[PDB]
Amino acid sequence: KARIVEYEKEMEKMKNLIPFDQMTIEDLNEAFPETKLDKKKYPYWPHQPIENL
Amino acid sequence: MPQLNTTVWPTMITPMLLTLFLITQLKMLNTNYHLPPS
Amino acid sequence: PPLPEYGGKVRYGLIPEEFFQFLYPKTGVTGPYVLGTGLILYALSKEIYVISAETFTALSVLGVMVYGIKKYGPFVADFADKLNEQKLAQLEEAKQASIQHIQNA
Amino acid sequence: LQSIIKNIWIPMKPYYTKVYQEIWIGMGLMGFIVYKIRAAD
Amino acid sequence: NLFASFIAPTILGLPAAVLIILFPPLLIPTSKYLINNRLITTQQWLIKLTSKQMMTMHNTKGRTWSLMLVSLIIFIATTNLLGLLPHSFTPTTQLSMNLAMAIPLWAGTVIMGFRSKIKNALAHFLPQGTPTPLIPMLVIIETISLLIQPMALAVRLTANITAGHLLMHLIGSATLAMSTINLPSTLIIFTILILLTILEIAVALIQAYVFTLLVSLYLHDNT
Amino acid sequence: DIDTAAKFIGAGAATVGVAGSGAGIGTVFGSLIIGYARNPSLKQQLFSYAILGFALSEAMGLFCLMVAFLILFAM
Amino acid sequence: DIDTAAKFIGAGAATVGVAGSGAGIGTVFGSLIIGYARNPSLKQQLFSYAILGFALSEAMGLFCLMVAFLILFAM
Amino acid sequence: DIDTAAKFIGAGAATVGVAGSGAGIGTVFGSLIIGYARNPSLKQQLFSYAILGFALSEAMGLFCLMVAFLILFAM
Amino acid sequence: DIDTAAKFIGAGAATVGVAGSGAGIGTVFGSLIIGYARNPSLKQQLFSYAILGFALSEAMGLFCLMVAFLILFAM
Amino acid sequence: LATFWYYAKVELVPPTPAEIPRAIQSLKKIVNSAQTGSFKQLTVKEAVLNGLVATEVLMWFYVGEIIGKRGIIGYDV
Amino acid sequence: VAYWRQAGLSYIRYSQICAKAVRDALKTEFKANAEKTSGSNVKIV
Amino acid sequence: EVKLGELPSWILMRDFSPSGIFGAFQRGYYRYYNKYINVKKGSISGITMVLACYVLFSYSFSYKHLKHERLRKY
Ligand SMILES: COc1nc2ccc(Br)cc2cc1[C@@H](c1ccccc1)[C@@](O)(CCN(C)C)c1cccc2ccccc12
Repeated sequence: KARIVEYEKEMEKMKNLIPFDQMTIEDLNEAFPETKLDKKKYPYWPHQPIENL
Repeated sequence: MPQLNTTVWPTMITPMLLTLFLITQLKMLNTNYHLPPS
Repeated sequence: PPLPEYGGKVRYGLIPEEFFQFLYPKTGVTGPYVLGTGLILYALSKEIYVISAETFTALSVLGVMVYGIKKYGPFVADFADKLNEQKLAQLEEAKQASIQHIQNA
Repeated sequence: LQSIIKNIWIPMKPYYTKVYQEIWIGMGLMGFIVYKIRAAD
Repeated sequence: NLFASFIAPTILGLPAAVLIILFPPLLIPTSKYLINNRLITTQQWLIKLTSKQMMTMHNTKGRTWSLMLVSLIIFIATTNLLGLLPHSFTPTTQLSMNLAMAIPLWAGTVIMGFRSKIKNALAHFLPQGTPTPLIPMLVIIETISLLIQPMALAVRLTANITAGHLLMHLIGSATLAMSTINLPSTLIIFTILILLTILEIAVALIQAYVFTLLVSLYLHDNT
Repeated sequence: DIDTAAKFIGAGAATVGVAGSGAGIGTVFGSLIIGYARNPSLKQQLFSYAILGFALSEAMGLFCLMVAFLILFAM
Repeated sequence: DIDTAAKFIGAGAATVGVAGSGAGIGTVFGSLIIGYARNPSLKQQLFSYAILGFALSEAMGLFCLMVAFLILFAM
Repeated sequence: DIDTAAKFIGAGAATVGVAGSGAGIGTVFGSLIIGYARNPSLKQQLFSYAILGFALSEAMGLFCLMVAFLILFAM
Repeated sequence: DIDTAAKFIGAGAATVGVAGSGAGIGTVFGSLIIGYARNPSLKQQLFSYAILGFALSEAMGLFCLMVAFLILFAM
Repeated sequence: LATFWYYAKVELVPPTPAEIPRAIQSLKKIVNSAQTGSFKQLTVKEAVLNGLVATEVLMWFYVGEIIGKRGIIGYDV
Repeated sequence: VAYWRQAGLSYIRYSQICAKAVRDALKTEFKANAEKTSGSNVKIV
Repeated sequence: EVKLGELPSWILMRDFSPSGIFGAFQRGYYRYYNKYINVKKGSISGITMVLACYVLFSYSFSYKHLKHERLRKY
């Protein structure tokens, strides 16, 4: 039940994400932690493998 | 050849360095490519 | 905040429409136009804009520019959109999937 | 004169110190050339 | 009178050559948003396609210059393209500016090949499968050419934008002379000026890509 | 004046070096025609070599126009 | 007299640089024969590269007639 | 008087040896295009030879440009 | 003087022979790309033919630079 | 074509004599603005507009200047 | 890389049409005999 | 702001500081950028109007040279 009241609270977050047209790259990171660049592994621009780019 | 008139060289060197190294790069550090999601 | 959807409606890519409407009332439709021909013919008569070799290098780089815009404009016009309605869809898609991975869970 | 640190040097900090360190060693070579060229003129 | 478009421009006694060198970055707006306008959508795409070109061939230490060698092809390709406008003073026709973009990026490239990894940089002067008995001659080439690479860059770009503007300005003066003479000839000298302007547009970009590729290839041979 | 007359001979002789780069652009844009009829799927990567070969050969011709104009005008 | 004479020695010696554009146009239209005999389906894609390689030869051929002009007329 | 006039002709002739490098760099990058289209899986190793060839042909042309100046400026 | 004058056009035109070794090093290192794109398993034997062709073509370049530095300083 | 001619037939035509009275009426309007200072009443919005239309009509004097000499670029002699 | 290879075909499909073309140009004295000595009968499940 | 004022005092009313006129450009830039560039479906005329105001500046300082090439004298 704990692991469910969490998810339903988690899911409503991604159910109410700002329309992407108003979204900032600093907002896309708190929503999808998958997209935040690894400023620690790659300190210099473009902060990611050029192949991945 | 007016390129050889060395009296106006420091007028071309310093505003270049202030652009190639500080103003153009600063505008590149603002161009970021976020990783794609799942 | 959301961006608007259109710019300033500029005519001939050089003079914005805020100018023609600004002079339309007192001088009419052909008001600003005859000012143009009135200034150009004055400029190159009193040798303000002196015809030089650069005159024919101006028309060329203005001819190639006005032809590259008319021939490759619409292609870049939408290509800049398809890069968005792809990046937009690529998000909304994963966004919904990211629910399945939490709805099934 | 703030945000000249934050907007103008905080971003360029990892580059102006570590990555472009040898650039400046070359930029000193260049300044020696420019003055010398202007010295013999 | 002929090299007039290359003398340092001054208006009202003010050295206007600074408001011209600092302008290219004004045509590259930026935004923190996720879905912006057509300009920054096309530009952020070009910077993506460009950086994936110059930088993919590098190792991890060479990719720390991925801000320099991209913010350099963007500054030379925008200074040249802003030179094709009428009467414009393009500061890439200046041996001063070009020598200031060439020497640091070069010196800062061989220094890191001499301040570190030097024992490996000592092996580019002697190619791999080289027999010995004529080495005391090859040492001259790989050094004297190294000592003249920084002047190859700044002059390959100066003499290509200068001569490109001089030609367009002469062929332009031709059409002006044959204007008051047989006119169906003016239209054939003019259409040569149009094919020449389409060439000077391409060489405006090519001379930016080659400059920032030869600085890249020097870097790749020192990291 | 023999000094100002000798400028026109050197300047006119210096610009002969443009014959070289005028012959190396035909090799590059001739090799592109050959190399593109053998692997027409590489059309974009070959043309990205015809460009580097164009600018690096043509550059050697302008080094002769440099001395053609360093002599003729700037002594 | 010598100043106006040293120009024909400098002008004529400057229109030699278009020799390189006579060999660059050979190698271009010489590879269109080799590249077309290999892939005769690309007859219209190759021919558009030959016209490109031919036009870029006049480009380096004009850089010479410029210095052949300046020496001759606009000394 | 003529000792300086000869330094404008001797320097205009020395600088035409660069034409040998406008045609060399074309042959090097006219072979990186042909050779690539045949074995496009060796792009990393062909380019590493086109650079060695571009540097060694240019190194001969720039010897001419150095004797052009070492005559025009040193002695 | 007319000796110190002509010894600059001589030593200034003798050094056009380097235009040969410019396009001889461009072909050797140009065909090495085509010889390697075909039989890459001979990379050690091919590159030993390129260095032989680079040292024998450039040696003809030095024989010209040797003469220009002979009719200048030697005698 | 005909569109430029369709608009010309109204304002690119010689005036009527009946408009001369009201024309000098406005002439007396702006001169009384010069007597007491009603030019101080003008905000910049239409202030420049009256200036441009003044440069507008001024160019008519110059296009008429070039037709009085049958030459475009300066004086032929 | 020929045009058909760019068009998706394979050399087997290239050879099936070139060989069909030769038989289609054979004379009636041989066309009947040559078609049955090379006709196809196999079928895919 | 002007386009609705009428007084000569406005010229002296303004903040003529090194930081003053900069804020009149930075606000004059964002008023242009937001109008023609920073809109979805914007057109090229947001740029071909900057270059047109960059030629008039590139011609203004280059008039001291072109005046020596008039084909008349009056
Ligand atoms: C038609 O020929 C061309 N084709 C081109 C193709 C591409 C390009 Br980009 C430039 C081209 C330019 C030209 C000619 C041209 C014609 C008119 C004006 C300017 C240039 C040309 O330059 C020939 C160039 N060769 C010979 C070095 C020329 C120059 C001068 C005198 C000429 C006299 C007679 C004939 C041709 C003459």
